[PDB]
Amino acid sequence: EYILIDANNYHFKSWIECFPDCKVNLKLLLFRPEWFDFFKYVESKTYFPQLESKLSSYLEKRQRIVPYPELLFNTMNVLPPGKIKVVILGQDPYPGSCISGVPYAMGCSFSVPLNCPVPKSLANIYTNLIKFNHMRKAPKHGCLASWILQGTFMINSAFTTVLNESGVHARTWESFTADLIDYLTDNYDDLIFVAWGAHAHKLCQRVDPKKHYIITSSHPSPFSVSNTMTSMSYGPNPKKVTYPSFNSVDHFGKINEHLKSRNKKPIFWDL
Amino acid sequence: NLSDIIEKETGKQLVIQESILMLPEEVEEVIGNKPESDILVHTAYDESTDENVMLLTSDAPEYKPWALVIQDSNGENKIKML
Repeated sequence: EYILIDANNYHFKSWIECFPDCKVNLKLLLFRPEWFDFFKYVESKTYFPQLESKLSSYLEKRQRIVPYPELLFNTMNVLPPGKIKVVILGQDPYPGSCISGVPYAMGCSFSVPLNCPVPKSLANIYTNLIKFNHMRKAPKHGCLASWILQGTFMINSAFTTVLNESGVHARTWESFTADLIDYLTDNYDDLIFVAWGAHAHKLCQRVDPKKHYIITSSHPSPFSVSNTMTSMSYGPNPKKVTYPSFNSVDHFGKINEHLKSRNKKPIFWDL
Repeated sequence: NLSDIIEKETGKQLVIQESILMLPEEVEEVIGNKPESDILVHTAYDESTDENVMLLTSDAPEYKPWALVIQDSNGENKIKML
């Protein structure tokens, strides 16, 4: 309904259509109740009114923000933080769109609605799935709802960008995303975090390696699918460590075997 | 302006599918020359020549261009500095 999206049947309220006044709320956008305890939490914080204020100021300006609100906090609105298994982080949402005007951005990472082009990060992901026997034919689409439902928490480390402009709302959503990740690693237990690229790695330093399992490699962008990534370690005593390349890791074949080794209903990836 | 640099430089009329902000040391291993900032790598695709085009700019809001990488099917990539 909100994740099985078809761009040919894409009829969602705009920001101004969902916020007729420039003042922006976030209580509205969050549906699934299993989040309020975190959400109410971040309202006690101080960056939160300034955050809605920045967003409003963007609509005052008047930006073409994507993703559209009724898909912002999407993965949250369909994954309760309890029936979650894997946390995959995207850096910055898809900035492009289509001649139809539909944004690639469906409020979650690496996923695009149906009948929409498949970017090459996602395609290199499919290449991997095929390489490690997790899929036979790479699908014609990039709707990753069947992954989200099964418990794959795919989000962008910056929930909004302005259409056609890339990496614009970092220092706005940092304070939100950091608290989200801290909430996850602290309150909940035996999650699996996946670090694709340097930025998601930086975000996975905030995680408790005593509790959770962390897969780490380079990013699925064509610039890096074949390149190692040299960064730091996870633990308290860091060493200079080189993590493998996206095409040299069984990213999805480690998730399932860990979840089984913790007696958890695995994740059927193929489509 | 990003869609226009690539046309001026290559004649290819293309749009940015995605982008990632990578770090100087992380670029230096692929380009050979180290940038003086973070590098947004903007990605586009050409199905006419079946090849990945990717522009290396400074981080927002400046977007100052730094390089252009064009990578074929087999994965070797021509590098033009800017």
